[PDB]
Amino acid sequence: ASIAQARKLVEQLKMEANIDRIKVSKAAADLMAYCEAHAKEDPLLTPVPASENPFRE
Amino acid sequence: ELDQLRQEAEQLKNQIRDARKACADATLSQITNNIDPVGRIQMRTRRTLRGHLAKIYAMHWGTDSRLLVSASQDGKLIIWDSYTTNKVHAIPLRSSWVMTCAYAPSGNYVACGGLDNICSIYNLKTREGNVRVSRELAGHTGYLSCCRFLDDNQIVTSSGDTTCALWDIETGQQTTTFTGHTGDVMSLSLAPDTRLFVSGACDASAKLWDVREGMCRQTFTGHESDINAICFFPNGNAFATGSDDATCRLFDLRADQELMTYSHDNIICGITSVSFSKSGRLLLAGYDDFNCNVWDALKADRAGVLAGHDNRVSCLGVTDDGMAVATGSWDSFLKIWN
Amino acid sequence: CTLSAEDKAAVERSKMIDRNLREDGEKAAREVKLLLLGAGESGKSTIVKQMKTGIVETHFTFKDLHFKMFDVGGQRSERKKWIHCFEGVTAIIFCVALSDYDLMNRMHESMKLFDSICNNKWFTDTSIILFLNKKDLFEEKIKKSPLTICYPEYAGSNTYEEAAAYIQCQFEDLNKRKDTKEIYTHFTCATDTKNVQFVFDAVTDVIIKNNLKDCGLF
Amino acid sequence: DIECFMVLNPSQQLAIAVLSLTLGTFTVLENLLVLCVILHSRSLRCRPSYHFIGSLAVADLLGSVIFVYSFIDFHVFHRKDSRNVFLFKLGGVTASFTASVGSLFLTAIDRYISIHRPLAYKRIVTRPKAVVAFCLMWTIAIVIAVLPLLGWNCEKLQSVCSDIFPHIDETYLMFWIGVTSVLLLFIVYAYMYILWKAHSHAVRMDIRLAKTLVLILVVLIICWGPLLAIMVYDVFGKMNKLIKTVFAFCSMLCLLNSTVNPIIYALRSKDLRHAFRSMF
Amino acid sequence: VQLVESGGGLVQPGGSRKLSCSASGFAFSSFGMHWVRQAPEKGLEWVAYISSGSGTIYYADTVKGRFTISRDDPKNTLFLQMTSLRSEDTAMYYCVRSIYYYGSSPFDFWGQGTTLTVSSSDIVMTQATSSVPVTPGESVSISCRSSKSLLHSNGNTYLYWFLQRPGQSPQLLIYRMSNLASGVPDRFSGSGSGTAFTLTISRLEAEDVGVYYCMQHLEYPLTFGAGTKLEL
Ligand SMILES: CCCCC/C=C\[C@H](C)/C=C\C/C=C\C/C=C\CCCC(=O)N[C@H](C)CO
Repeated sequence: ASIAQARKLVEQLKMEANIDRIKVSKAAADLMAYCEAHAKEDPLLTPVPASENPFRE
Repeated sequence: ELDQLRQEAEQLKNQIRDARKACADATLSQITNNIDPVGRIQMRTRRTLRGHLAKIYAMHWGTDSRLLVSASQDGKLIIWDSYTTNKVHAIPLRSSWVMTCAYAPSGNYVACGGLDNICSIYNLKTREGNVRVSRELAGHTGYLSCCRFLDDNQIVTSSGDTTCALWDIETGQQTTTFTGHTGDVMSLSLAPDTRLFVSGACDASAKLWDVREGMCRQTFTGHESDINAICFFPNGNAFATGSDDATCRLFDLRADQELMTYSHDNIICGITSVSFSKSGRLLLAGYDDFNCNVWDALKADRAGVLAGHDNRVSCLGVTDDGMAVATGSWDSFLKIWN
Repeated sequence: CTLSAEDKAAVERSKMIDRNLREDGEKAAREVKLLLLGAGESGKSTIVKQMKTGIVETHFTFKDLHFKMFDVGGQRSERKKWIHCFEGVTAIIFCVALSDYDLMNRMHESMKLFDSICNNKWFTDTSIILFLNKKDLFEEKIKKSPLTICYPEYAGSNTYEEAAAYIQCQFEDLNKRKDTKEIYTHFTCATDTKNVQFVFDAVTDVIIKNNLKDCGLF
Repeated sequence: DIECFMVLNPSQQLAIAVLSLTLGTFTVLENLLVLCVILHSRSLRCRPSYHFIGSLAVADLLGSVIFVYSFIDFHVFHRKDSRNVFLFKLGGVTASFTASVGSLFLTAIDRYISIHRPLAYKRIVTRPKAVVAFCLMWTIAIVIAVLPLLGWNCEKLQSVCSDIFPHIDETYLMFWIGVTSVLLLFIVYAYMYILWKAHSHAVRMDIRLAKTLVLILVVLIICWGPLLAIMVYDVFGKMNKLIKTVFAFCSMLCLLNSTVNPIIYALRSKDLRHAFRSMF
Repeated sequence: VQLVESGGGLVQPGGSRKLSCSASGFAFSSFGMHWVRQAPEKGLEWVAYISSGSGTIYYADTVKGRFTISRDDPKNTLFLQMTSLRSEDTAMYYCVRSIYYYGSSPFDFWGQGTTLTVSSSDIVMTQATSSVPVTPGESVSISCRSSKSLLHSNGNTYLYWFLQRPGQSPQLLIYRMSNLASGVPDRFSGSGSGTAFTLTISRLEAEDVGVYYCMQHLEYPLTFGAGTKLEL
């Protein structure tokens, strides 16, 4: 009983130690590039005029 | 006999912690400097949906971003027309205790579940002019917390017992199970590619699963209390979590560690729901103090507030086009802000 | 009007849906809802039989008044996550067995559960109806075994009345909230036919006081 | 003439002015604070029972202001005005007083309904019905007040003008005296029935309810008896300098009801006190 | 899903008659109903209409004050009472379904019809062709023009296409400009703008032979178009 759970825990914790990781700088730069490439199309940031708004009234 | 295994587990945990610590070269705030802020954001209510006579617990947008579905403590699932405010369908439920609902990406089916440990699937488009129960899925041992469609014949569910599952609607049987939690699973979120999903439980942990193989991939920690909300970044390489600590956190997959935390000294209540915005520049959170907050994603700054409810805010959502935001609450009224 | 011939029909459909919802809400507001709690081996089945999978349901009627009873003893999950769903019930029914006092200790577990439920933040102003079951067994054991196993401090006499009063006051002195709510105690056994009347009286009193408080007269 | 009615002696004039000024200030201040607490609380605002209290406060405020202005103008400066303006002021005062009594009547009916049908109290009473009855009552009060300006005038017709009010016939005065008495009797009967039923059920609440209902009935009767007594005697009897002087002092007693209504109905409610404490 | 129609026969001028329709297979209480008629050799003509809940009723200008329409929801029946019948009332009558909400398809199911014989500022829809020959495997096109713009401010263009085969009741193909119905192949297509519309067929089989009709639903009394026959 107490052996199967421990074996499962050790094996699962052993498979999570082989992942390849990248520096936080590279991961933090792609989010900033994504937010800059799609800023021209975001209605909630820049309110569009009252003509294209389907909820104007 | 077993002490050696526990020592090995401790050694592996220490090794993982060291490996994570080696990748931390620069914090997110340092990189996000010399960048112009977003400024104050003002949004106005535009609609108000009425006709629910109890507390509202869940809602979900449609892929056309015009139709809505919502659930209440009374046994009723209502489908709304956003632009005109007209009611299209009202569906009665056999059990009044409901906690979640979903909308098929095609618009043909809806799903419901609650304290009865069952998931009900209803057909919307038929040839008799009525809505009827299409399927009932059973096999969980605890209350259902969430559900999401993958296609017309697949769905994943989360239960109050430590397990998630994947179903086949045609046969009514389970095809995969996910068991690695010690607590209660409260929420889940699907990826845009529909290949991975993440979960959050009451043991203050989050897990990343693989749909095909059915194995856990990564585990994330850092919260101090139960996790009630979770959402995916539009890119699909990060996610955000909210707990009872009165704080939100942002996690990354490739780096495999935390990036930023959003908290304020004057906030001391829990968080009920979380959502992102198109391009992922604003983070919207619903709190227990009858309010909704808007945070800058790349900065700890708070860029607005959304206060129009007289009770707790249970759920919120954004459209696929990004035009409006919908929120529900325990005051029995849904609002739409633009 | 700026509406075509096909939007007026949609408006009419929506109005007919609103009418149906109104009727449904009106028909559902004439029932009295109760929540049944108590640990195992208490006598819940006995009272359930005396009055007419996850949560369980029950219905009965008395003097043209309809009661629904909710039993939630088969969940076995975290109670802090789904107990706020029941905020709004008229009253709560709690079951305790008098016999299992000598039998860590069942009586202390019952006291702990009662204290936890009574002083919750969602049930600030909900009354409680307490049932003490198996009086004959308690009266058949008290003669042989003293009432000192549970309470070493007890300094009374081995009599049914005194022991019952002692237990009742120990149970009744656990509510920190005294002005907001009140507790109605009753002694019963396996054979009775006047528990529904007690429930009816308590419910009428609670409803009258609630009405007299909503109108500001108190 | 408008010179004969004025009877107050130079000594009596000093008392009228000091009493009217100070008493009137308390009436406006008390009603103002009560209105804000029921306006700054979401819980109090939703309840369809505090609308009647707010209506009573507004009616008392308007009536106090108009009555004070007209009384000081008439009995201090000896102002002379045409029939139209005087009758307009009289109609305004009548409208305010009728609205106040109607608000009291509505509150009494609500509290009677609570005890009459405890199970069906919430089903019957609803917010839209409250708004409907509030607007119907105000409209009928306004119509009754405006009725005299259109026609029926004693000066513009042939009839016996009143002995207390210039240019008023002895028929509209009776009309107001005939409708106020009926409303007051319904407001004394509802409370008597409430007390009897509470006592019947009790056999703690009895002591409290009796201690609150006796006070309300005593205040109402003591404040609404003398004036209506003089008015009725006027219609059925002669007028003397002594009757004129006592009637002037009795009008002063009526304004005091506007300053005691806000301390019984506001303080006896615990939710209102809690909201006021929280706001502070 | 079926609708059967009773009544009809030979009547003398000045008489009265009653027609009934019985429905079975669907929620009859949540549908609106119409009556249409067809002369012995002419096109279709709308008659009357009932809403869901009998809260709205409409009549054609030629039967106002002479015909009556009624409904019975517990028994699932529809009734038409006719008085003072003239010689122009001889025709075959049909009963039709319609349900109105966002994204629905009205006029989707028709009846079989009954025959009645009597002893002896409206939009205009026009079609300028008839008896068009065709050979199997070819591509065909039909055109239609109106006398007013059917495009509304909300962006919808209300125009419907129907097909009637010899000896059979009409059938819906396109329930709005560029919207294919259910159960109909992808050969048919429809497109247009303003006051000019067209229906195109890629390749035709032997069963795609009959008469095609065009209808507008912008406002009452729902005028029809002329027929366009196809010959093999
Ligand atoms: C139309 C009936 C409802 C009328 C409203 C009901 C009750 C109010 C409290 C009573 C009177 C209106 C008060 C002031 C109006 C301004 C001047 C009144 C001068 C008449 C006068 O005072 N005459 C005596 C003899 C000499 O002092």
